[PDB]
Amino acid sequence: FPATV
Amino acid sequence: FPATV
Amino acid sequence: GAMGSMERASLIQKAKLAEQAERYEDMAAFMKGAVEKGEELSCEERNLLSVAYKNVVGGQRAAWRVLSSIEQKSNEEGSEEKGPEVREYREKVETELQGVCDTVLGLLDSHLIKEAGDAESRVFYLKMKGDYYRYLAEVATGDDKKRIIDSARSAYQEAMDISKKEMPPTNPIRLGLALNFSVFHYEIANSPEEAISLAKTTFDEAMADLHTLSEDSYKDSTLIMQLLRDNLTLWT
Amino acid sequence: GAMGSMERASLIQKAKLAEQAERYEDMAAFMKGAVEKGEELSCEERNLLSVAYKNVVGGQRAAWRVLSSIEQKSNEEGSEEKGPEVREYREKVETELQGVCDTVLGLLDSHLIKEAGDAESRVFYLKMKGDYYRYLAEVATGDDKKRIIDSARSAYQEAMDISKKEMPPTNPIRLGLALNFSVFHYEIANSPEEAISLAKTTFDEAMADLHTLSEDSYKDSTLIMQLLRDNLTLWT
Ligand SMILES: *CC(=O)N1CC2(CCN(C(=O)C3(Nc4ccc(Cl)cc4)CCOCC3)CC2)C1
Ligand SMILES: *CC(=O)N1CC2(CCN(C(=O)C3(Nc4ccc(Cl)cc4)CCOCC3)CC2)C1
Ligand SMILES: [Mg+2]
Ligand SMILES: [Mg+2]
Ligand SMILES: [Mg+2]
Ligand SMILES: [Mg+2]
Ligand SMILES: [Mg+2]
Ligand SMILES: [Mg+2]
Repeated sequence: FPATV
Repeated sequence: FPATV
Repeated sequence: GAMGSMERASLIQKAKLAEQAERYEDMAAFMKGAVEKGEELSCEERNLLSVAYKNVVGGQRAAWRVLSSIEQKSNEEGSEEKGPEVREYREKVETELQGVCDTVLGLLDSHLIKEAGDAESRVFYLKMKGDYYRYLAEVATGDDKKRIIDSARSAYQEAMDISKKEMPPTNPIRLGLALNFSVFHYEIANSPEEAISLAKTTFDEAMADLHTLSEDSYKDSTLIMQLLRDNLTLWT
Repeated sequence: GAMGSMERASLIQKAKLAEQAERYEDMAAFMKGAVEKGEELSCEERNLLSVAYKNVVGGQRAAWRVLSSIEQKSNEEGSEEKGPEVREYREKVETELQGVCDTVLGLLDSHLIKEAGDAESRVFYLKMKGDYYRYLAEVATGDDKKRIIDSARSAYQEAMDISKKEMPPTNPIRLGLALNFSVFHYEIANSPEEAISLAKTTFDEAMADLHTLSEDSYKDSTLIMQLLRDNLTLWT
């Protein structure tokens, strides 16, 4: 999965 | 801490 | 609510303790109580709120994906019928996830966003609104799926418009918003080219503004820039 | 109870799903429902029950220790008074821990132990009884602390007596019981010499019986033997 903050 | 199962 | 009798300051103190103990459900409940006092949140308090719910829903999303994968495998040719239990349990997790999202969205709507006038607060809350509609979109399959996706897009877009007018290109909130909106494009809106363009432009514009920053601000900005680069590497 | 309407087999199926999703609170609730059907548990089902509650209470114990350390630091000379919040929150976690322990002990008493006639089941349940009284003892400070400690000791001792009569020295249940009873001696009963003697004798007697085992049984036994060795290394 891609990075989120 | 020591190992327990 | 069960936190109605606890002082605001005590709720905030206990949220910090809960974070140290990695008790994120408690952390979230404390922060919900704090929001419901009705006063605006400081920067640190906004961060506590976000950390708490990000960790709770993050765990629910990971569990939902495990269960969804098992369910998908059960629906392949040659898979033995095992009854309704996998669907039921995926639904149970899904309903709990949706509940948490609805709780956060409720706090934002009553009344965090409407009282947030500074860019740093308003952008942060609008980004969260986008995030929790995005989580709802991840699990949506019904009549409302398009409206849920559009609710996420709209919130992110309003946040983007303010961020571009009011914040420098290295501002961590601006960067984090762009990171997450780019993921929305890639994973939810079926728009990988938009996702890549946003991540690249955001990275590049940030790079050009680093020269203005202290060492500590540089560290903060570059951490999120690396997340943008990490996603670009995944996608190209 | 909320699981009273769900089939036993479905509860067991869902406990396995919950384990795969690392949803240990759900896992425990499913297994509690399964126990409450009133039928004896198979080996695999006993293991599910134990894994679920071990993981739930394990997380509570870790959180309790974080909070207890903060509380202890607050009571040192020169520490600023911060009000009742640290004690309150440690108490909240403690009460939830005690609740879980009481739930497990309740399942064992009504009616798992009394129906368990084979050594493998009876020893396993008596070991669990010892374990959950040990967790209660970790947080006990009142009139009953000695009785709680003695309840753990008694359960472990009955399990040990059966295990030594009925099981070979390499049996994983016998080994795990001895491991945990040795930790009881070291951490709860202030008996480090007894702890060390038990771990050493258990290790040595197991070593001498490995020659009787298949490859797969050897792997199972040696894993727990290494835990004994790890504790001995910590303590000597
Ligand atoms: C008070 C305020 O508005 N803050 C503190 C934050 C800026 C620094 N920060 C980060 O850099 C994190 N997390 C996030 C960044 C950006 C956004 Cl929009 C949300 C969270 C810290 C954790 O690792 C990722 C970067 C915390 C939040 C915004
Ligand atoms: C059915 C039954 O009685 N079982 C399966 C167990 C034996 C194998 N096993 C282990 O070796 C574990 N866990 C435990 C060992 C011993 C005891 Cl008393 C409790 C748990 C597997 C996980 O790593 C540690 C060793 C599972 C349980 C007993
Ligand atoms: Mg007040
Ligand atoms: Mg649904
Ligand atoms: Mg553009
Ligand atoms: Mg039935
Ligand atoms: Mg107490
Ligand atoms: Mg002896």
